[PDB]
Amino acid sequence: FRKMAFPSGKVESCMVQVTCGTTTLNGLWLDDVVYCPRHVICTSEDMLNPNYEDLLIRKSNHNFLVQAGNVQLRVIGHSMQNCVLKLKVDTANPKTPKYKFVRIQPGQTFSVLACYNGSPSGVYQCAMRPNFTIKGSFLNGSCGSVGFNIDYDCVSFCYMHHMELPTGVHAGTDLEGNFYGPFVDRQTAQAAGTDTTITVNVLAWLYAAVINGDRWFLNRFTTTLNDFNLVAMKYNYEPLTQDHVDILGPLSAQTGIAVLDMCASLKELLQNGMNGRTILGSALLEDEFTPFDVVRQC
Amino acid sequence: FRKMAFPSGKVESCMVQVTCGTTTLNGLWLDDVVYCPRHVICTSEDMLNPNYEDLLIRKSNHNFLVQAGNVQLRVIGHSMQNCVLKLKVDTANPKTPKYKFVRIQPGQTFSVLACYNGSPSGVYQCAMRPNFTIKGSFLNGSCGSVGFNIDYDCVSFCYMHHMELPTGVHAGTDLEGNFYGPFVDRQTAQAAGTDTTITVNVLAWLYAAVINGDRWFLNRFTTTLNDFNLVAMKYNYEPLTQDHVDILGPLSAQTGIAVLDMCASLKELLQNGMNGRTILGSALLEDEFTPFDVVRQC
Ligand SMILES: CC(C)(C)c1ccc(N(C(=O)c2c[nH]cn2)[C@@H](C(=O)NC2CCCCC2)c2cccnc2)cc1
Ligand SMILES: CC(C)(C)c1ccc(N(C(=O)c2c[nH]cn2)[C@@H](C(=O)NC2CCCCC2)c2cccnc2)cc1
Repeated sequence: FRKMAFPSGKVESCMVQVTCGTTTLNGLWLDDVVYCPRHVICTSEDMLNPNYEDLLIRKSNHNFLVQAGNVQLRVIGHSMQNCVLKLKVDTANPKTPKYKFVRIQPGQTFSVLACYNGSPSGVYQCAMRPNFTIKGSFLNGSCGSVGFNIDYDCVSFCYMHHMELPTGVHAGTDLEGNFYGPFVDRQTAQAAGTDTTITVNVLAWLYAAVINGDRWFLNRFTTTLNDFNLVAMKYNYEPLTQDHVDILGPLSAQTGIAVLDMCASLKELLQNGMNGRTILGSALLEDEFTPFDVVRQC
Repeated sequence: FRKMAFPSGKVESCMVQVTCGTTTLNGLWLDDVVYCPRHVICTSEDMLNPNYEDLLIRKSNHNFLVQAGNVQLRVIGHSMQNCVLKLKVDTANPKTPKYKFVRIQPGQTFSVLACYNGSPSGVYQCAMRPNFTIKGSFLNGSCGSVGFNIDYDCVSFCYMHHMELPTGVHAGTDLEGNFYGPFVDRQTAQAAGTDTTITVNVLAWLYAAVINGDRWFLNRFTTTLNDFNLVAMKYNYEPLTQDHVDILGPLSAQTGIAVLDMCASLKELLQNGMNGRTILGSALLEDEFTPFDVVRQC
């Protein structure tokens, strides 16, 4: 079992470089529109309290330089939607995939294509944390890199990267420019809230462990939803709902382990630890695999 | 810090499906040649002691079905190079990237594009273990998936997947068809040797931890190389060579921490464990980031 990202080719052909004045970052070119963070129009002076609609009124089309690799795209229009700048260009991207813009929930996973100067640099799998941050690997200029899922030839874009938070985690928007989490695109003392562990994903990963070789944490006992959630609360774990239990249905049937029987296993791990043992090569309880991820793998 | 794969798009465009008889697996389509494991021509009862020279002489071109997406590629010639089959096809791949074939050494990392029936499934980062196996995530029919790097526009193909070993790890060849390690493409009793931890990579990852602001595991001690190796080998670590010490020179200069001072830190980490802490988010010492990988990502 490995953390696996989607093949990124359909998204690589959409990445472009956007330059406004002295600032460069990445854009997403779909049909004849390039999408990028609206803070590309912020200058080092305006970073504390930018007035984005005033900064945008001041800009005109020729203020933006868009490059798809070596070819320059001419900007013929500009507008803002929430925290995303939309640049209308003269040429439709001839490699535009089938795609949707989707907004995901905390606990859901996606692939991130990390880019710099419009050039794809790496791909990795991420999860939206309960506190709405991303534990990404992003350096300066990574803004505009996107997160996505693929469903049989359709790319569902869910994340555009905007900024780094002081604890080293990352904050961004959906592709309609709505932030995930209580964050703003300005220079501020904002910080990630206290995070929690994604319980349904840890259970999915324990099922993944059983499907492979690892069975030492199983036991004869079961628990109740109410009893387990009291322990989840103590250990900073998200509450487990009936809808989570239903989503884990297929894995419960495939193994001989009912969800609340597995909760009995997880309850034990949360207090007594792992007693030196390892689960799928990890000394920690892994929470960035969804139930679907465990089934798409395996 | 994430295990980051290379963007897979250049390789996705080269994956095809190869069928011989009742067996289907993946091939790699570069220019007018499809490369695939020669065991595609093995039959269900050939599997213990096939004579591949005798199996191949009995095939004609039309016994190979090659499919690139929905298009059938016509095989016009075939040839065997060590353990890879080279199928000459009627059409050059119009999306062939700049590429090279490279044989790697243990400790080296690469991205794997897992494919089934010629269609890519996921991408993840991998490493060649000291025992010449791969701890991959491969299912039945993954044979012919390739491992690659892409430093500066050129795809370096370094691994083609052939088989699973009894411990669940994986064996394969370079793109000239020479196996990594002492494995053969036969159904046998073969098993991977005792594996070791890749010491030079653990040290690189500790340097990455310092670069990203974590110093808690450092100590006031140094060590000689020979004393380090005498201790580390008692934890099943690979010996560290003067070559490895030279290789770590740039990370030592960037962080100001002498290589043998980091070795003293590692000795203490092996002695004490983590004591509840993590390093770059891991509760184990990570050994599948090379010194090159750390410089790439940091
Ligand atoms: C204008 C605004 C909103 C204040 C801003 C400023 C800088 C950036 N950062 C660009 O690297 C960058 C590149 N081009 C434009 N910005 C980085 C970033 O977030 N530092 C934050 C640190 C202080 C508080 C606000 C910004 C960054 C680093 C690593 C990974 N991700 C992003 C993002 C947003
Ligand atoms: C003919 C030969 C060399 C013995 C062989 C037979 C089967 C396969 N395996 C194919 O899946 C497969 C082969 N051709 C199409 N698919 C699987 C495989 O290695 N089983 C081994 C089981 C023990 C005995 C040797 C083979 C496989 C590969 C990767 C990940 N999980 C399962 C590989 C090689």
